[PDB]
Amino acid sequence: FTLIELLIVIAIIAILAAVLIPNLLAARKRANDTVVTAYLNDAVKFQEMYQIDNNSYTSNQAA
Amino acid sequence: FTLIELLIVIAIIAILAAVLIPNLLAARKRANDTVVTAYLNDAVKFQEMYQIDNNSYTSNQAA
Ligand SMILES: *[C@H]1O[C@H](CO)[C@H](O)[C@H](O[C@H]2O[C@H](CO)[C@H](O)[C@H](O)[C@H]2NC(C)=O)[C@H]1NC(C)=O
Ligand SMILES: *[C@H]1O[C@H](CO)[C@H](O)[C@H](O[C@H]2O[C@H](CO)[C@H](O)[C@H](O)[C@H]2NC(C)=O)[C@H]1NC(C)=O
Ligand SMILES: *[C@H]1O[C@H](CO)[C@H](O)[C@H](O)[C@H]1NC(C)=O
Ligand SMILES: *[C@H]1O[C@H](CO)[C@H](O)[C@H](O)[C@H]1NC(C)=O
Repeated sequence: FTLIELLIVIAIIAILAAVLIPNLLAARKRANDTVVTAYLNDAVKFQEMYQIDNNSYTSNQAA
Repeated sequence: FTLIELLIVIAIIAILAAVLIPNLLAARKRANDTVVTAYLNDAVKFQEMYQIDNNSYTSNQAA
């Protein structure tokens, strides 16, 4: 094992470190939109439950 | 064995001593950039772990 093999190893590490890491921001954006969609789907279920009890929809989240 | 053979030996030692030693600074530069790259790749893993626990990224290294 010699300095030229070790420079090749360092060079290839620099390549793999650059390319094998995903765009984390783009991944989290799509997960975050799923949270919003899921929370609105829940708010919709609870608007219908409030409608069962009160014959009207809520304007306030605490209800 | 005589003074002329010994002067040839000294002359060739002076040559091999000059050429067979690598640029140590250049080698260490590329290893040092690997340390920085590796430490930032770790800091990135830990930013995602802090995001798992806190729903936000850290601004401070101690976290
Ligand atoms: C939903 O609650 C809102 C505050 O959280 C706000 O009060 C909205 O307006 C209502 O005001 C009172 C109830 O607080 C009234 O008797 C009616 O429910 C309603 N008034 C008007 C102007 O409609 C309430 N819902 C909405 C958007 O009307
Ligand atoms: C990360 O910690 C920093 C100090 O280590 C600094 O405090 C940054 O600013 C925050 O300040 C407090 C927390 O200490 C706030 O409640 C917020 O988390 C944040 N303030 C602002 C202005 O955003 C903190 N993160 C960053 C860069 O916001
Ligand atoms: C929801 O009900 C709780 C009690 O069960 C509190 O009265 C709260 O204020 C209610 N939310 C609103 C404001 O409608
Ligand atoms: C990390 O946690 C340790 C305890 O496990 C200390 O509270 C330390 O201060 C923390 N770092 C910061 C400042 O977030």
